[PDB]
Order: sequence, then structure tokens, then C-alpha cells
Amino acid sequence: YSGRVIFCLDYIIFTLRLIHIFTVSRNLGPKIIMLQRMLIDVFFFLFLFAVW
Amino acid sequence: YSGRVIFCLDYIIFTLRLIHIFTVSRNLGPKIIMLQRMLIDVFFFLFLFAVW
Ligand SMILES: CCCCCCCC(=O)OC[C@H](COP(=O)(O)O[C@@H]1[C@H](O)[C@H](O)[C@@H](OP(=O)(O)O)[C@H](OP(=O)(O)O)[C@H]1O)OC(=O)CCCCCCC
Ligand SMILES: CCCCCCCC(=O)OC[C@H](COP(=O)(O)O[C@@H]1[C@H](O)[C@H](O)[C@@H](OP(=O)(O)O)[C@H](OP(=O)(O)O)[C@H]1O)OC(=O)CCCCCCC
Repeated sequence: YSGRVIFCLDYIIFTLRLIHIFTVSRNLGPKIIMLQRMLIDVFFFLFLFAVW
Repeated sequence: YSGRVIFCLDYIIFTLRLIHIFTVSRNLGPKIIMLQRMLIDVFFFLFLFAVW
């Protein structure tokens, strides 16, 4: 069961790597580039929301 | 029943054609023009969301 869990983790991280590949296309590359920074800022905002 | 399904599809596509007619009015023409591009970009964003 632990190996199965680790395999699920491997699957999700492999999907993350797949997401990296899409950056080449002009259509959805800038979208991901923006998404990263938005994710950072949203993480900080959610941290503050979490605290109160 | 298959003919009924096809008739429902015909109805929805006819409503799409009706939506095309509204473009003439200045009030809600630019709205539809914007909606098309927003739909394209949102479709790409939803594709990425779908994958992860
Ligand atoms: C389902 C999971 C994901 C599916 C795959 C989804 C992968 C995916 O979404 O990529 C789309 C990509 C779009 O290509 P893309 O339109 O960005 O290509 C550029 C674009 O056309 C620009 O408009 C061009 O500049 P401009 O107009 O002249 O100014 C530029 O030419 P240049 O200026 O540089 O000379 C072009 O290079 O198409 C592929 O070929 C990738 C091969 C993927 C192979 C797919 C195999 C299935
Ligand atoms: C319920 C399903 C949908 C219902 C129907 C809903 C259809 C619908 O929503 O259209 C609204 C439309 C609005 O007309 P609209 O206000 O855009 O007309 C233009 C507008 O008044 C601009 O302000 C004018 O420019 P400006 O001010 O001078 O700068 C321009 O004059 P010009 O500058 O070009 O000379 C005008 O042409 O009214 C109709 O006549 C369409 C006939 C529809 C007939 C309706 C029959 C029922």
C-alpha cells in the first residue's frame, strides 16, 4: 500500500512535468507564466486568511 | 427517440444562430465580441485546470 501511495505521488509529479512541456506553445505559455506568480501571491493571501 | 435528440440539437444550434442576430445592436454587440475571445482563453485555462 505504501508503494501504491508512492506511485500515486509519482503520477502527480509526472503530470507536473507534463505541464512544463506545454510552455512551448505561444497560446498557453504566457498563461502558465502568469499562473506561477499568481500562485505565489495567492499562497501568501491564503496564509493570511488561514491565520485569522 | 434519436430523431427527438437530433431535434433538440437543431433547437440549440438555431438558438446559437439567433444569438448571432443580436450583434447588430450597439448595446450588446461588443459584449458578444468580447465574449468570444474570453471563451477561447477560458477554454484554454479550463483545459489546464482539467489536466491537473
Ligand atoms: C491532450 C494533452 C496535450 C495535447 C497536446 C497539446 C500541445 C499544445 O497545446 O501545443 C500547441 C502548439 C501550438 O503551436 P503555436 O501556435 O504556438 O506555434 C507558433 C504560433 O503559431 C505563432 O503564432 C507563430 O508566430 P507568428 O504567428 O508568426 O507571429 C510561431 O511561429 P514563429 O514566429 O516562431 O516562426 C509558431 O511557432 O502546437 C504544436 O505544434 C505543439 C506540438 C504538439 C504535438 C501534439 C501531439 C498530440
Ligand atoms: C426576446 C428575444 C430578443 C428580443 C429582441 C432584442 C433585439 C435588440 O436587442 O436590438 C436592440 C436594438 C438597439 O438599437 P441601437 O440602440 O443599437 O441603434 C443604434 C444606437 O441607438 C446608437 O446609439 C446610434 O448611434 P449614435 O447614438 O447616434 O451615436 C445608432 O445610430 P447611427 O449612428 O448608426 O446612425 C443606432 O443605429 O433595437 C433595434 O432596433 C433592433 C430591432 C429588434 C426588433 C425587436 C422585435 C421584437
